[PDB]
Amino acid sequence: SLKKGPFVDGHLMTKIEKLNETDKKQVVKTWSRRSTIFPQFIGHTIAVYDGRKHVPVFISEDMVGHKLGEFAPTRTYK
Amino acid sequence: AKKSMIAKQQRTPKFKVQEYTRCERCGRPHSVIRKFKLCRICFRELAYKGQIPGVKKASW
Amino acid sequence: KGPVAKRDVLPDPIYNSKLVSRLINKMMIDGKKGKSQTILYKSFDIIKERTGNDAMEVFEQALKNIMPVLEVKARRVGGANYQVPVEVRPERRTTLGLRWLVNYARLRGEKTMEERLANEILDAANNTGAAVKKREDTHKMAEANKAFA
Amino acid sequence: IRIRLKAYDHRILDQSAEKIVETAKRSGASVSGPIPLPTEKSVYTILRAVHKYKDSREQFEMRTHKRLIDIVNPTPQTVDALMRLDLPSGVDIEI
Amino acid sequence: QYYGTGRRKSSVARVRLVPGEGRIVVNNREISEHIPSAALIEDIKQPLTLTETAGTYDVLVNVHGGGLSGQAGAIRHGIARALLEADPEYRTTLKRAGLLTRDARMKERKKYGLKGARRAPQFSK
Amino acid sequence: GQKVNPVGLRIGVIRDWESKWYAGKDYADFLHEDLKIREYISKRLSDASVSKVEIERAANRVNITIHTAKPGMVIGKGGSEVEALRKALNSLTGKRVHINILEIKRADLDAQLVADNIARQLENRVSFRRAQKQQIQRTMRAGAQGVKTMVSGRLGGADIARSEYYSEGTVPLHTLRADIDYATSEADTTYGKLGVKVWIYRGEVL
Amino acid sequence: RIAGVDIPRDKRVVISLTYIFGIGRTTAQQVLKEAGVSEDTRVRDLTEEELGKIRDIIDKLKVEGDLRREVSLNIKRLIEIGSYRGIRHRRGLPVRGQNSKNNARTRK
RNA sequence: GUUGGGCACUCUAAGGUGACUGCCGGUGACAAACCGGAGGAAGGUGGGGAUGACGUCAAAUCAUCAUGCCCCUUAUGACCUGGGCUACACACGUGCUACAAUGGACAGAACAAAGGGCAGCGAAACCGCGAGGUUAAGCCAAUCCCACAAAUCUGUUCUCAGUUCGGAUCGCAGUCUGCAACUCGACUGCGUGAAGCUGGAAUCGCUAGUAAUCGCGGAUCAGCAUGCCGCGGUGAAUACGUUCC
Repeated sequence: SLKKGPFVDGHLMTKIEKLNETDKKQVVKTWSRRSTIFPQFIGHTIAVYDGRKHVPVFISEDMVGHKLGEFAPTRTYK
Repeated sequence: AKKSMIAKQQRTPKFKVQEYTRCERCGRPHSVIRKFKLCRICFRELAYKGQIPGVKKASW
Repeated sequence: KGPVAKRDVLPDPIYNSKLVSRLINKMMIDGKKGKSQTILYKSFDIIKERTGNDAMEVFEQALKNIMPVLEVKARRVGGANYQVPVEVRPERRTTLGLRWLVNYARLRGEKTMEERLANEILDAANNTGAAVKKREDTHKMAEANKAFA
Repeated sequence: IRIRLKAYDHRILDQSAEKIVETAKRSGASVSGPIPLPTEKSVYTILRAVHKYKDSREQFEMRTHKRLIDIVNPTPQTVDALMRLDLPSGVDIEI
Repeated sequence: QYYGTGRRKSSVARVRLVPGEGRIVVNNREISEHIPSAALIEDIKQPLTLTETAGTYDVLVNVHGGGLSGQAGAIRHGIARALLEADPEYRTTLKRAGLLTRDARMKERKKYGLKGARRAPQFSK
Repeated sequence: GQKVNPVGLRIGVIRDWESKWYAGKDYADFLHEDLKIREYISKRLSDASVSKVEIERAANRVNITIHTAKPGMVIGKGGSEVEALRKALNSLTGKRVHINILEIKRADLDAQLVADNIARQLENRVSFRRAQKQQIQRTMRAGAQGVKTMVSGRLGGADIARSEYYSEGTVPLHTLRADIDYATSEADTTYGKLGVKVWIYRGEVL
Repeated sequence: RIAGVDIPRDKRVVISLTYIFGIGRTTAQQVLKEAGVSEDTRVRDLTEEELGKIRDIIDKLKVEGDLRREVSLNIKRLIEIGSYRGIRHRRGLPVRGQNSKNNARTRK
């Protein structure tokens, strides 16, 4: 991902822009972990699928340059 | 799972990168040679049975 | 089975000796005769410079000091672990001399193996030196175990 | 008119080489001879065993060798002779 | 122009001995311009030193293949062959020196299950 | 870990290719078309006892030669056999198919038909000594300098399966000018799967 | 000394400048071209002109405590926000995605 | 070598010839064979490969395949996304890189083999520090490309230190492939720079173009190689011997 742009899925972009056209709501259950965080996501609590559950994460100013799956480890260890 | 997996490979998937090479005679991936479109063990069998018009035993 | 033998190349463009090319094939690391030839000729040019002599005769004198008469082989009978002294046949005298030159030269430590080989030849000429410790000690091991022959 | 035969057997390609050589030589086309060109061969190494034994292999060999034929004088009698040469599937004429 | 081919270790040299004074010309370059490490220069000159050929032929060499010691072997083999074609006399001298052998020591083919055509990988029990 | 198959060992020395053409641009596709051909034709004529199929590829045309050891089961009444044989091949391949059927005189020297003849008798519940010895007498009278028939599997004996050699004459698998027919066949019986391996040293070429 | 930390007097300039936290070899060669010391001098042998140009060029560059404090800020940032890569920063398990049943022995 | 020209030469690939203890001498029974010699490119199965006897381990493979029997069946079968097979306190096989002056860095000069390329190989030019990028020649290939070989050799430089050794780890910035590189890709650029100064008991490989070392290639494959499979480059040391394992 170099100069083509950042990446997001179109469905998650659709859900977030429906959320952003009026105001925030409940969590978004989203299996996409592959997608970067645009600055327009900030404040939207979204539920990333780790493999077996939907973990809710609240997006801040810092949590932008990374992706969604950085905030859900998939492997439980001790 | 053999005829299902063979059928799934014989399809066109959603993406070209989901496409992988497969047997064409004895259903398995892992070591399908691109030239013969054949699995490794089936290549040894058919190349022993006088088919596959190029290959004989190698020595140099 | 039976014994098999090997060969070696006669000249060196300066210092025309068999055994100096035998030392060239020795101390060769990783298949580089070029580096060992460079080390050898720069070392013998130091031996020609630092002592105003031809380095052939100094090199043979160093060999003569190092070439061991008596190896001490092994012979374990029962629980005894005896070492038995062997009159060395002179091919192995030259090759043990070259191994001891090369090994104790690179074991010495100076600012090139040019200098280490030069100073090890200069020490083995006037017999007291580092490889000649091994010469003396092998003759001492043969002297102690002389009861078996 | 640069006919490059390439085959798997040397004897079949020799037979199909000198057949074109003679049929073009008889009608005056000044046949430069069968220039033997380097073979492209490929080696396919294969685990013999069904399941284990990476150390146990077998090597197979596919050689395709090619020879070049040139026809220099026009002599279209030779072209009509080449069009009716029926030589087998082993050799792959490509003019 | 006596001509001789020399082969050594996947290298082939073409040595033509022209009647001259002793210049050796390797691919329109001279000796140390193309072969350093003068042990190869004395080994490449040995057929010309055993029989007296010291300044009676210039040498022109067209070499291809191998490496620099392989090219040295190919040049000295071509020298001995063209220098037999010069005079048939001293073939006993060249043959006692080697020089009509073409050392057939090709690099061996790597075998499967081995690292390097003799090397076993490592044994553990 | 044992013997290389002698068929695959003598390919490109004396024994020819069965599949004879040259690769243009769809070598894999020609191969697997010919695998479909050989499957279809060996299934259909496993009644009519066809051993081997040699396929040509002749610039949109395929010449299939068939070694059967009987003509009039496979060329038959003339019309019906060539109809049902060339017509379905023209369909399931997609281009022209010509069929030339060479007949094997001495039906007992081709190891494919011999191994099938031993396999059928095991499926006909004939004892596994009678099959191999009867067939060895048939082959050694049909004229062969050596025959070896080896049958393995559950021979009608449950909890131990073993290999059985019968042979007569020289079968020299190490002489690389030998001209040996090797052939396997399988026999699915009520007790499991039997494996017949027959190979027939027929004579060498100087 | 130059960035509040020493450089060795008896080395050449290109490699005495390497010991400053923030300058390796290639930024040192980018400096000494701009300064014009021609890369072949000791730093025990310079002039106050020739070393003052080195000083204020390095003063323009992000070198001494800036680098450590900002890289600690980046590490603390992705430790505090969550961020599995910072979990690897914390625990002593490798960050860039590396197998851990074997070595991983820079980190524990 | 571009052109005209030539098949001499290399090379290529077909048919040959050729090495058989054949000839000499010696030994031994005169045999079989053995030791040396001459010739010869080749000397005693010339080097290698392929070839793996009857059988042994109820060895391995029901997961390449085919399978007898037993089990499941709106599920022990099938689709879809996400994860995992990359976990990590530990042990343990195989490997790679080093610990350094026969070295490191910087500049110049040369020498290879073998193999791959059609929706693929991709020149040259341009831009970018670089990974690479844009336009595009040629190539279904002894032509054109991959492909600028590397150790090497020759100058400059450091001077024996945890360093001008080593590159781990890591932050930042990039590039390419691909719906998508977060777990989980390779590579580049800047910076950080660790353990390590030749390894206890024990232990492995190799008898010659071999070991050691250096690069190149190809399968697999969009992309991923330190693995494997081949190729060349330089290129050794030793074998008294069968006392011991």
